[PDB]
Amino acid sequence: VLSPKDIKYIETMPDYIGQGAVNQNMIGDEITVRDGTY
Amino acid sequence: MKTLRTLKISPNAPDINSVWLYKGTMKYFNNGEWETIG
Amino acid sequence: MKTLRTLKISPNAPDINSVWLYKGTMKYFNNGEWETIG
Amino acid sequence: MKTLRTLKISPNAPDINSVWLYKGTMKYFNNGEWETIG
Amino acid sequence: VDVGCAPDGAMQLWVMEYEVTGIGKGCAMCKAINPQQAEMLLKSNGIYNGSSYLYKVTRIEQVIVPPCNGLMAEQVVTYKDV
Amino acid sequence: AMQLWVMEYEVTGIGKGCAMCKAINPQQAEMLLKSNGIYNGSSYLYKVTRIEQVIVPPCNGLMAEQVVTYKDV
Amino acid sequence: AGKLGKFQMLGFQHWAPQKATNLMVQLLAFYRGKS
Repeated sequence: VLSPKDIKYIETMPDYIGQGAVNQNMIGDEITVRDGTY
Repeated sequence: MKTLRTLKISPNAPDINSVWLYKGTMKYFNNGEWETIG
Repeated sequence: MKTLRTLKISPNAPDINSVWLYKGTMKYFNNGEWETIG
Repeated sequence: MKTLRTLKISPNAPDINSVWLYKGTMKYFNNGEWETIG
Repeated sequence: VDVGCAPDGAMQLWVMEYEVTGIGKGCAMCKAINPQQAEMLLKSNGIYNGSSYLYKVTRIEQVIVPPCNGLMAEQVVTYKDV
Repeated sequence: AMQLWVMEYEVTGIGKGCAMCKAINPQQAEMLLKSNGIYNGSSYLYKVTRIEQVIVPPCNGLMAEQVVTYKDV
Repeated sequence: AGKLGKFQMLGFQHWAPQKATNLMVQLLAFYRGKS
């Protein structure tokens, strides 16, 4: 059922050389980030 | 920079890419005119 | 001896196998030094 | 009309189809003799 | 290293090669805040700054100070190059 | 390892040159050029003609210039 | 024609977070020993 325009969406996925190392509202527009967690 | 391959002996102006050799002059095209060396 | 086949018009010096032409002076390369013709 | 193409340096007189250079004396074959330019 | 100069707060030292057209070639070392500023010092405080259009600058490269002694830069312009 | 020395010199018969060293005194800034330069096998050709120190508070200025022209060759 | 130095070699007497790679970087601004 996938059209060829949809496999190209599945083909343009992220593939990473690797490492080496619920929907909630906001009351406020302030975010603190810590080690890639928002 | 502007290479002139041949030298043409004639009473007539040969070409801008030649050296015009009359009797006792060596004329070549520079700044839009034949400049004599001597 | 050394046969030259070209003539060059430049403010710089050409290679040793060409005749230097600049604004009314003529030079050529013998014994390591650009010898003027005049 | 007659095109000289090569310049030949020599202390003595080379062929009539080329230009002679010696110490700064440009000599080429015109009117049956070696005509110096200057 | 933080002396209070323009390019990020430090001193930048430069090598310059060029070609004075109609004249010859040469070297120049300068302390200059920019590479554009380095070629502006050749056209203002060089030997040929009067007719400053002769300078055809072919290379502007930095000199980095090593942590110890050593020859940092060298640029010979030989007679056979000219 | 103290301070930076810009030297104008002249290789004898081959051409002029510009240099930049880091040494304690200009007897050591000339030593670093004759021992590590490209004329290391012909270090007697080095004729050092001007040495000046790199003083920082201008930081906008020429420190060497040496043009080899068509009439020095 | 001249050499602007790319590297300086010092002794050990004359002187952790994450790593981008796990093997060392053989720089091209460094001579290598020739067997």
